[PDB]
Amino acid sequence: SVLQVLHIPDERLRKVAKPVEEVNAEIQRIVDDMFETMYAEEGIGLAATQVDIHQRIIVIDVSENRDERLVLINPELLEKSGETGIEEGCLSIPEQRALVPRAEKVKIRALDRDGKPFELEADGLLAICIQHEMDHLVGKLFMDYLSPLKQQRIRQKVEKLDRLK
Ligand code: NI
Repeated sequence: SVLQVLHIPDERLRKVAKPVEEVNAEIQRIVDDMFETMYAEEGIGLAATQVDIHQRIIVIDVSENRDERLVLINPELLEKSGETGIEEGCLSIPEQRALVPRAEKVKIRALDRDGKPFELEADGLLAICIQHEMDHLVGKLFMDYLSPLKQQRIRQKVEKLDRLK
C-alpha cells in the first residue's frame, strides 16, 4: 500500500528511529510499502520516520527506470570523505530545495530486505541521498543546515501548501 508522508511542522518527523529487531515478513511488507510510497511520490529516497514508522529502515532508488532498489535496514556509516552538495528536495518538505553540505563519499554497512548484511561504497547523488535518508532516522532534515530565517521561510511555504491541499 501507498503510505502517507508526514510534512513539517509535524513533530513526529523529529523522532529518532529504533533499530530493527528481526528482518521478518512484517519488516519486508514495510519495505515494499515504502518503495510503493516513494515511487508514487516520485522520490529517490524515503525513511520510515517519514511514514511514521520509527525503525531504522530506508529505501532508495536513484535510477531513471526505477529498477535499482536499495534497502538499508539498520544502516551504519563506516567512513566518509570529501565535501559536496546539491540543491536537495524532500518529500517531507514539498517543493522546497536548498544546497546543503554533505560528504562526497560514504561507506556504509546495512541489512538488505532478506536481512543479509552488506557493505556499500557510494559517491555522487547516491552518497548524498544516503546521508539525507540516514538524517531522517535521527530526526534531522536538510533544513536544519540552513540559517534560522531560511528554516522559517521554508516552514512557512510548506504550511501554505498543506493549507491549500
Ligand atoms: Ni527527505
